[PDB]
Amino acid sequence: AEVTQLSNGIVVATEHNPSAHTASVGVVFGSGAANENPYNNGVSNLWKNIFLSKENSAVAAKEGLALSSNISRDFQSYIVSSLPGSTDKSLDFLNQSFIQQKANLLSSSNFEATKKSVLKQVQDFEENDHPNRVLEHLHSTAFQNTPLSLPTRGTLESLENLVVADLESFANNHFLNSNAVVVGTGNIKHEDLVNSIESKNLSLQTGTKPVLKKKAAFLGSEVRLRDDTLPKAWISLAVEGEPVNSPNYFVAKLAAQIFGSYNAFEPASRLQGIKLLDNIQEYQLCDNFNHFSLSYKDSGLWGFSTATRNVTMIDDLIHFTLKQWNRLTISVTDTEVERAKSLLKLQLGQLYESGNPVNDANLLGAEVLIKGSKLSLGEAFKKIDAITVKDVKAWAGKRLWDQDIAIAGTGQIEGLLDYMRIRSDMSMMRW
Amino acid sequence: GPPSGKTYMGWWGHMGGPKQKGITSYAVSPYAQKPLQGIFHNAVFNSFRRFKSQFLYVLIPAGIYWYWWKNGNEYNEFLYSKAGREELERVNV
Repeated sequence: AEVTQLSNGIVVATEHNPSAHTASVGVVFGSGAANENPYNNGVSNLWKNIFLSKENSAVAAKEGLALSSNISRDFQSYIVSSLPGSTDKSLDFLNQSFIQQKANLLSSSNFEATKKSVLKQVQDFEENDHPNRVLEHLHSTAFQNTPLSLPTRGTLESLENLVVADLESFANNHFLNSNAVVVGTGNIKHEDLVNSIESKNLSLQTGTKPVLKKKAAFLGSEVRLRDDTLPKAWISLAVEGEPVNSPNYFVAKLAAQIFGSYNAFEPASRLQGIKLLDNIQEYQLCDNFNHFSLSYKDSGLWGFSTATRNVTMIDDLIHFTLKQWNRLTISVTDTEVERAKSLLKLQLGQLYESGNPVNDANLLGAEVLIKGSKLSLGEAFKKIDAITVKDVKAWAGKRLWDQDIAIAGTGQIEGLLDYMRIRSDMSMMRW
Repeated sequence: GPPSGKTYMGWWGHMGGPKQKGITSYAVSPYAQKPLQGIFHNAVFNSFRRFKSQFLYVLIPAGIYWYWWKNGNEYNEFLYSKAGREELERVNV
């Protein structure tokens, strides 16, 4: 299905899908925002946004190419998608303006306009988008003083000290042949992509990226960005979870799928088979929740996020969901595991098997970059079907039962109790 | 029951302080900390700082009242001695 080969310096990965009507090539590097200082934080955002400038994207639009890019913790990608007959126009564009001739992109009077719009973008992020900024603050307090603690968008105080020297320094240090996968999704075939990446003699750079002196360590902590002038209360709360290439990767995904997501205002979201709903529905404790299992290279996160307007009963919402977490160690049933198996297979099928080949390019690039190949969906389903109740109980006794947590909150979180009551909720006194 | 009068302390969520903006608080798990950190430094330097700040207020009235009590005790011991009877009669009546 996926095929992956290694050229003179570049690894190439394709997912050919002959019933698609767009093809999409690009390059996925292996250094997201986890490879920055607290002082050049926001360099990858500036590279994402100078790759998508108006004068860089006008050249792609005249040839019928649509640009896309993504900054994450581990990886970063730069994707050019077009019609199936014009894959080499895309490879030519990605070469001649991003890979080799990046001196017109890094023009001053282009850098200034892009830096100004990125500053405006993160300023409107930091004061209007409340669930995502507390997920970023959960990351920045769970992994503090380690490289995984950095926001992917950067920081308004960090971003206004950046110059073009920092962008080209990061480019020299990280945009390398040893760090990059060239991806192709859509109905581009593999032999045509390798034949046109050896037809042009495409070479990115020849160094090797710096290796970080400390690994990401989970520190049980809290942060409270309280603001009484906001309507709701947004609370994210997580334990240390599994990183990628765990053996407990799918067990963590399944254990997050057991408690699922919920929306108070959708009538078929109130009828789910979660036993948390018939504790939080009687007094309408929350508006929504979602249980996540975020996996990175070094470490991971496992927890939930809620937004609620019932600011008087936040502590009972937290108490009821953590007493529902305890059942994974003690008394999780057969049925909850089977239901979460079916829902997890559906969620992974909707994530991978989707029509958009930009998303397939991002997923294939990050997966092949971190473990050298890509696990198929049939093998993923055969690894999900093999999970038992004892695997969930063993994983929850390891990672959940009586462990330190990380909390982040904004809004009206006066009703949220301190660290120690919430942490003492993580293990019940066997009743 | 009925609601009672207006108080100066609500509950969790509606305490009754002012609105708070721009204050961020950070804290670490005690399971990741060292309790008894700095006890041998605070036991000698912080103790001396607190004593130096708050000892004239306690020990000047203590000195006044203890000197008054000792002086009255010495006078009562003198008055009921053989050497001080001849003041004791002209003192009491």
